[PDB]
Amino acid sequence: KRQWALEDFEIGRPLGKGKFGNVYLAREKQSKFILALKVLFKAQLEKAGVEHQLRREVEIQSHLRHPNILRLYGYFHDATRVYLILEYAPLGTVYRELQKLSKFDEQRTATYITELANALSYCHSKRVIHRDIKPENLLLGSAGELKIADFGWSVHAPLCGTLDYLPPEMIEGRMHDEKVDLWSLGVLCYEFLVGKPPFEANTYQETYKRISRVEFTFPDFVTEGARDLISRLLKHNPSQRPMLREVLEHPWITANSSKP
Amino acid sequence: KRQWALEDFEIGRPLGKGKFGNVYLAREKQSKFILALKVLFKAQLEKAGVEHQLRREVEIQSHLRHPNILRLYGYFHDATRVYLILEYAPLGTVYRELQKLSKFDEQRTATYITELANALSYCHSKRVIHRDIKPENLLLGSAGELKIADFGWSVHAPSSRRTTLCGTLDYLPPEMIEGRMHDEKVDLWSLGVLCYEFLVGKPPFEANTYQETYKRISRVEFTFPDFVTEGARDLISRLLKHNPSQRPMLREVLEHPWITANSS
Amino acid sequence: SSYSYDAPSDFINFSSL
Amino acid sequence: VKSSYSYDAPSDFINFS
Ligand SMILES: Nc1ncnc2c1ncn2[C@@H]1O[C@H](COP(=O)(O)OP(=O)(O)CP(=O)(O)O)[C@@H](O)[C@H]1O
Ligand SMILES: Nc1ncnc2c1ncn2[C@@H]1O[C@H](COP(=O)(O)OP(=O)(O)CP(=O)(O)O)[C@@H](O)[C@H]1O
Repeated sequence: KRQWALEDFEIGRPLGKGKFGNVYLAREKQSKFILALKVLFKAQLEKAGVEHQLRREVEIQSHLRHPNILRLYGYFHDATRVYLILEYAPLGTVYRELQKLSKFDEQRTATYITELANALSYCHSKRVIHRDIKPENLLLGSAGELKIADFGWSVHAPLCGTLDYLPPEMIEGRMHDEKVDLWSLGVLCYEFLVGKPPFEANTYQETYKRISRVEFTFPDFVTEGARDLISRLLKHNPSQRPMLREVLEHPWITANSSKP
Repeated sequence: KRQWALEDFEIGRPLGKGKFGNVYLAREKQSKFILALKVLFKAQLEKAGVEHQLRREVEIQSHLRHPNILRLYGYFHDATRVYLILEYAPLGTVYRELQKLSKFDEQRTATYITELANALSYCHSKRVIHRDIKPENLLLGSAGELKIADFGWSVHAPSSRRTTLCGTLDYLPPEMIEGRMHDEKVDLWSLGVLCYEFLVGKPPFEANTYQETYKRISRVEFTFPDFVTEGARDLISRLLKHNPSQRPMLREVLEHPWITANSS
Repeated sequence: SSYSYDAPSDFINFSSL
Repeated sequence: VKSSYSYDAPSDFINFS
């Protein structure tokens, strides 16, 4: 019954910019709990017309309790700002880490892929498909344990008696909607091990084209077993991609993960 | 007033039954204006996990003003029920009409197709992709004109669709890239299918099983019966192309010869 | 669960514009 | 119509601990 207010928090130093406002460190005045407070500005969300994308990403995330997913504890809003009460991730993003190390070893990658696969299983078990994951959206908690943080492209999953009227492209690709998150994992795995994604190129047009043709190469240091994994995940036809259980069981993962 | 309440409306006969409640005829007391009041049971909605789907449907449709789109004037709700205030369509669905006449002459077909293409051009104009259109979702206003009225699978297109895609491109799969390039063009298939159903009285890809229908659509396996003229064959053939991109634009469907020739 | 839609909830004078 | 910012998402004060 009691409801969030702005003066329930000690607003600390900023943690980042962001498109529609800022993220600040902060403390819940009573309990002293360290969290992160994301402030968006209503007049910028209305101007960009992204309020419903915000609503959806907040509705979806706030109903997700998982060690490897950033907790969003709640929200509230004053006349001009929207505020999101988030779990605080000290050790920055996997993007920073990957720049500072250039690439990752087998042990780090397999471990990160295990945390992504577990978080993704949970998500699906709630009829939620994440879709787009960049390393920029992957934060690190204080044990360096991995935290999925962005949900802008995520959707909640439902079907027919109506196919007579559906095009092939809605027919297919949809009702193989889980397997979109498997692609993402393949790209992250490649990227962690190699330093950059497998379809990077000069032009968006080179890139796009490569994605459809599924044309990539493996540097010589990528082990046979990582290739095996990466290759099943980057399959043109979503049907032929494995399930997240087959990824968690895959021998290369279990061979190198610092922890299950 | 400010807000709608159920007590503003006299309420008449049921206009029919939906999944989650019934549609009634109705009249606003103070102006005696005739409308339809759709009633949705919160219990059944929350038990079926479609609150957000409903929300999307009402938001999208309420912002569309077009003669060939059904007006949603407003909503309100009480403890048990959600109420939608819709324009009343006197002459029934296109589905019931289709199945009394079996099939339509080309005059009606072209007329409806024109009416449909206008409606979707407008939807597209305002960044909305309508998705599943079937005869059942097409109502008829007083002068015989089509009104699109579902939006159950309708989506706002994310805008800045060149910029917002470009930049996360390395990370999304083929499915997702094609999805967002031409989702727009999904509405062209629908025109094609419907046009076909109007002339022939059954959709192009009808089959015993969902699996065959699925293979048929997948391979674009259809054939016209004899009485279908060249101009029609031409138009449908162009609309039912496997690869979204080869489908014409609404602008080209309005201009098409067979259409202009029979559209009243 | 709250049934607030960014959609019109206000009475309309139908005799008007 | 501007947005009401009503989400189907928690807005209740929480005890931490
Ligand atoms: N819960 C959290 N804990 C610690 N740092 C956080 C955080 N959430 C965000 N940050 C930091 O502050 C920055 C703000 O990122 P934010 O999540 O607001 O991105 P955004 O989705 O709003 C725009 P973009 O998608 O281009 O990054 C992040 O880049 C990150 O470095
Ligand atoms: N505005 C209107 N004017 C006249 N008749 C209407 C109407 N809205 C609905 N109807 C009638 O009531 C029937 C059921 O309404 P509606 O189709 O809107 O409910 P519904 O969406 O739950 C069925 P579906 O399962 O296909 O989604 C329709 O088939 C139509 O004949």
